[PDB]
Amino acid sequence: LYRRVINRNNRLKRLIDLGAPEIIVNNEKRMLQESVDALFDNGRRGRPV
Amino acid sequence: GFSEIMRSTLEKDNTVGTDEALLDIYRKLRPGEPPTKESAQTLLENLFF
Amino acid sequence: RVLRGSRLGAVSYETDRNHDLAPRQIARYRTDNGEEFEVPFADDAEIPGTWLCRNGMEGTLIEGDLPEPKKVKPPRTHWDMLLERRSIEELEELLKERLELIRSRRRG
Amino acid sequence: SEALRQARKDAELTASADSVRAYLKQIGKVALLNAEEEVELAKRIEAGLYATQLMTELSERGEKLPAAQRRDMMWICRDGDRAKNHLLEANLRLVVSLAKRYTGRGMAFLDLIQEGNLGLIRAVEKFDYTKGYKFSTYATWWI
Amino acid sequence: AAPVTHIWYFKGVPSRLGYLLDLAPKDLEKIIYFAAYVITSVDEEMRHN
Repeated sequence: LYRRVINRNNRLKRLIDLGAPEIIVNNEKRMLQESVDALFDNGRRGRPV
Repeated sequence: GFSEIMRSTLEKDNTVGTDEALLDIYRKLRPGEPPTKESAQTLLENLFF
Repeated sequence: RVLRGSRLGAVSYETDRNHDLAPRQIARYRTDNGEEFEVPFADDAEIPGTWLCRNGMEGTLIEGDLPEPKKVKPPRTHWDMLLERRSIEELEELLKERLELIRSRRRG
Repeated sequence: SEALRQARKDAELTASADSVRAYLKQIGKVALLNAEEEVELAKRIEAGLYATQLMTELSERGEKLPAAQRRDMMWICRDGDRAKNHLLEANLRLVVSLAKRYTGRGMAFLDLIQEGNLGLIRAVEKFDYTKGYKFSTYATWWI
Repeated sequence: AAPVTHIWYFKGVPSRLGYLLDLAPKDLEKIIYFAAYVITSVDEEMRHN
C-alpha cells in the first residue's frame, strides 16, 4: 500500500513539474486519493485493493 | 386467457411496442450506457439463448 | 513443523554506559523555508555543508560556504529534442509562416 | 428522436464508482485525428517552441519589444502549448490501447495507463513529422 | 503533492465532511474524487455592481 501511495505521489510530482494536460493530472490526483483511501481503510469505497 | 393477474398487469404495463421496452430492459440492464435500441436486441438473445 | 525468520540486523548487547561516550559537536542546519534543525556529529568530522534534514527538504549548514550552488544543467528540454532534429532556419521558417498566418487571418 | 437522449444523458451522468471507467469515459470526449491534423499540430508545436526560444532570446536585453510583436508572439506560444496539450488529449485513447494488455501481472491498470501517458508526453515531445510517418507508428515505441 | 481527504471523515455514515460542509455525500464524492467541479469562492460585490 505504501509503495502504491509513494509511486502515485512521485508520478503526480513529475507530471506537475513536467506540465501535463488537465485530464491526466486530474486522473493522477484521483489515483492518489484512492490509494491513500485504500491505505487507511481498505476497500471502503470501491473494490478493495 | 384465464390469466387474471396477467391481464391486470398488462393493463398497468404502461409500455407498448417491443422496441419500446427492449429499451426499458436495456436501460436497466446496465446503468450508464447509450442504448442502440436496435442493437441491444442481441444482448437479450445473448443472455438467455 | 517450525518456520523461523530473521530481520536483517544483528543484536549487540553491551551495557548502556551513560558516562563514557565519545564527545560530539552540534551543527545547526537550516532548510530553505526557515527551519532550524540540529545534528549531533562526532567531534573529529568535517561538518558537511548540505544535509537532507529531518524535514525532508534540503538542508544547508548555518554558516556561509557556497562551494557550489548547483553546478549542474537541466536534463534536456523539449527545445533540446526539437533543436537536435531541425535547423534554426527551418524553425524560423515555420515561425514566420505562423506570423503571416495569424496576420492574414485576423487583420486581413 | 430526443427521448432516447434522456437516457443517453441520465445514464451518462451516473455513479460509476469504478475509477477506470471514469477515466475511460473522460478520455472519450476529445475525438481522434488524422494525418494532416497531426502534421499541422506538430508544426504548431515546433512554432511554439521556437517562439518561446526566441522570447528567451529577447529575455536578455534584445529589444524594447513592441506591443504588436508581444501580442502575436504570446499568441504563438500559447497556441503551441494548446496544440501540444491537444495532441496528448487526442492520443490518450491509444495509450489505453496497449496498456490494456500489460495488466494482470504486477501492477494495477490505472498505473499502467499513467506510465503510458508519461511516455506519451515523451513521444510527442520527440515526434517528427518531416519523416511523414503516421504518429502512432512512432508513439507506440515510446509508450 | 496535492492534499487528500482522510476516508474516515468522508465515507462514514453519516459523513462528517458532509455535515461540516452541509453537502450531500453523493455530491461530495463527485467533488473529492475529481468527478465534478464545485464553486469554492465568488465575488458577490463584483457580480452585484
